[PDB]
Amino acid sequence: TGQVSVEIEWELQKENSKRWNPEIQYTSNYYKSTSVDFAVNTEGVYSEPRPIGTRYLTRNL
Amino acid sequence: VGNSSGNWHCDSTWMGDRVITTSTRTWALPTYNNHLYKQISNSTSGGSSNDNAYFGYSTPWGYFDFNRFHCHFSPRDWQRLINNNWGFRPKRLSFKLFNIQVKEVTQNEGTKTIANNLTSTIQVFTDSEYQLPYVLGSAHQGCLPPFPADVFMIPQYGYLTLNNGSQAVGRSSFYCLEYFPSQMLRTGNNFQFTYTFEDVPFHSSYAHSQSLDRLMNPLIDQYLYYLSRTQTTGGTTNTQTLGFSQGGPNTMANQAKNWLPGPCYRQQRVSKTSADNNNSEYSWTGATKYHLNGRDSLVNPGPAMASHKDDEEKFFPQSGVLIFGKQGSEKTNVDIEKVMITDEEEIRTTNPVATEQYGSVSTNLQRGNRQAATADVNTQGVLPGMVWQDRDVYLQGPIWAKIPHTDGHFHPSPLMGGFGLKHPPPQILIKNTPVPADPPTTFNQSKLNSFITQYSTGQVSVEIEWELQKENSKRWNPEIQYTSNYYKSTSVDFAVNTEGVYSEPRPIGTRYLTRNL
Amino acid sequence: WALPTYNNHLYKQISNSTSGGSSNDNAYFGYSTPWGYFDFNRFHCHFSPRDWQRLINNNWGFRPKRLSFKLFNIQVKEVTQNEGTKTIANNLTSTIQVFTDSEYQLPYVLGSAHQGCLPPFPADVFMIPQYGYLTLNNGSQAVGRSSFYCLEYFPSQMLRTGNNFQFTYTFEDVPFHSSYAHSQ
Amino acid sequence: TGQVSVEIEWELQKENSKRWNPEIQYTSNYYKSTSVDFAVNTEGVYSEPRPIGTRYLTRNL
Repeated sequence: TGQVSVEIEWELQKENSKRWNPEIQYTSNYYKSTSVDFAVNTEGVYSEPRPIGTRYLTRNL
Repeated sequence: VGNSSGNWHCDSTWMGDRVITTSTRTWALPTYNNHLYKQISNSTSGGSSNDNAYFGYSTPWGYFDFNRFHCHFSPRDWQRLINNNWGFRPKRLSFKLFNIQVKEVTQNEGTKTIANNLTSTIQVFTDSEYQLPYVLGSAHQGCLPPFPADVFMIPQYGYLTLNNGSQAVGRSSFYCLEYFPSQMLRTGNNFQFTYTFEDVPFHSSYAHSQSLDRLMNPLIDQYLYYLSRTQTTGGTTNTQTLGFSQGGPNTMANQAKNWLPGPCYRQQRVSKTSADNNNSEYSWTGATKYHLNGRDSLVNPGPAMASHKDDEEKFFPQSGVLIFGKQGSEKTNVDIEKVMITDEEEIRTTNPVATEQYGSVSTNLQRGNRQAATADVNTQGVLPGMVWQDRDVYLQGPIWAKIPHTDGHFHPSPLMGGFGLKHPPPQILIKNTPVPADPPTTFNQSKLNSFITQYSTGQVSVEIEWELQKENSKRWNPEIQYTSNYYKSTSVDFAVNTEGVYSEPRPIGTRYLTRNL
Repeated sequence: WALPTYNNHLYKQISNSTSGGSSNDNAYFGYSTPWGYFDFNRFHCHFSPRDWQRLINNNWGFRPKRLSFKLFNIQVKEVTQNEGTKTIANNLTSTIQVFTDSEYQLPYVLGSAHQGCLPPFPADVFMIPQYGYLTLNNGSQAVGRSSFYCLEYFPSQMLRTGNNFQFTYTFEDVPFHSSYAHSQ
Repeated sequence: TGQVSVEIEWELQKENSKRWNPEIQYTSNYYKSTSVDFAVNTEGVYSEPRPIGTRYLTRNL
């Protein structure tokens, strides 16, 4: 056995949109939940609430 | 104030393999919604159609519309171009704007005096980052006057977003250019800027000297074989057999070729002769269309296609091509005589005909007890081995279009024809600056709604430097050309009747010169 | 923006006058001056919504350091109200004058969130709210120590049409307002 | 009358939190609404849907 790691250097095109109206975003809803999100239940098993997309920010066509 | 903001530079010149052009024209500027924004959906309506639902905003601003050709080339010159070169591509683009003036208007008792208010202003800008919804590529009327001496008003401006009937979604956006830097401008002060295109495939303005099925030699035969017999033919008896043969000059139809025709979309046919069409309203029902997000929309003009086959001058695709209207035409239900249709006989060379099947194929595998299956194909995608030519352009047509900034685009050649770009020329927008009326003597929380209604005007021009591949063909026989027929006509062509209205006789194509395939 | 005259270029005195009736709690004493001023002490006046958002979801704190100010394209209109028929033209030869108080000798008016801030929106237009201050008062009367100022006592870049005016200032050290919550 | 402007140059301390769980954010809800947010009704009057706070991102105490 043993441990390993991996490094990844990426590139990214930051947004330049001048849309005035506040776009949509990704967030954990603010209401109260018994079991947090992406947390680990009292047992230690780690689970995800929902799948996650990336097409969130709206850019002009 | 006492100095012109520049000279009227409007000419056409040819220095060789390049061509420069510019056209000066005089415009006008009206305010809108009294400098107020708006919201638009089934409101100032039509009633209920997920297909005719929209959502946008009318802004107090205006913009320029010159995405056509009859706006940069007088007819004759265009002609010059046609009969001598095979292809071209626009490289440079300049823009000048000057001689601004400001008028105000007091409508007292119907008596209105119009003088100038030399101290007012305006502001314009450009979008070199394309953050604003592109408006062109829609061929909206109000282009620079096809003519030079007339004058015009600048069409207001409005865009749209992702909508759901009469309601919008959360992701729907909303912009306001009042958020963009803009060279302010007062009378007497000028404004201009400049941009340059990027690499683009010269739109080939020529036809082909051969068709996809006649590219071989007539005096010889392929050294290959093909299936020519399924049964015996020697008397009065039928039995399973196999006769193979080569491809000869007399059986050219069967000879194995190497390439393949272009892509297609079947469409219903129609006639120019009223009585030969079925008697049923299928304009919207029997029409070719696609389905998207529930909203069913027509597919016009659709992909590149052929208008008709030989001698079918009576027909054309239901919604497969362009159409034009002689000057003086109105909005709806006008007849065929107030319009002009586009002939596409030039592509039968390589592309299929819209009102025609793409071809047939089989649906089963026969045996001595199973019959040979054969179906039809009216819908066709592309495969390795195809070649075609995009829709030809017309003088009274569009010039380029904005390629959607996406991850996937294929042979982005626009459908109306023209040129595409990942970074198209820009959009320039202007508006009259707001100037409030007499405000109250005390304070009032609310903003203002009372202003002096006014308008402004002036002249502008644009320079375009292009590229062109002159012909090298050694065809011996005299090709065809474009010319005004030599007989006598009461009203000249591209002239102006005794009234001054300027109209075009017919639409104009470019695929005139025939170059070898 | 736009600019209206006031009290026909005249000063005033104000206490339980153009009133309410009797309240040592609603007693005041001030002066309405023919002058006007600027009101932009808010945020929806410098940040469109979206952008503000951008700011929020990425940074913890911030502090404004630099501040510039430009002002131009002035025009002058006059008004003749004859028989209800009023022609509005311009009088390009008239003028105005503005100044600034870098010594803070004038009663500060902001910090009161008075309406009339720059339009939260950019395309609309607005009038500039008149200006008036107050002093130490005693009901409907003032005290001896009450003061009385007149800016007509201050230098002011005069200004005629076509001529521009601008100036500049820079903040000083301030604790970045922490825009975040706590995890415990 | 006339036009004016103002320039403001600020400073900002970008976040360094290594919270693993996805924090909360500010966004216009994704459902469908007749009148957009921070838009202008068919009349041109511009109005705001709700007031806006800044204490959104959670940093450790």
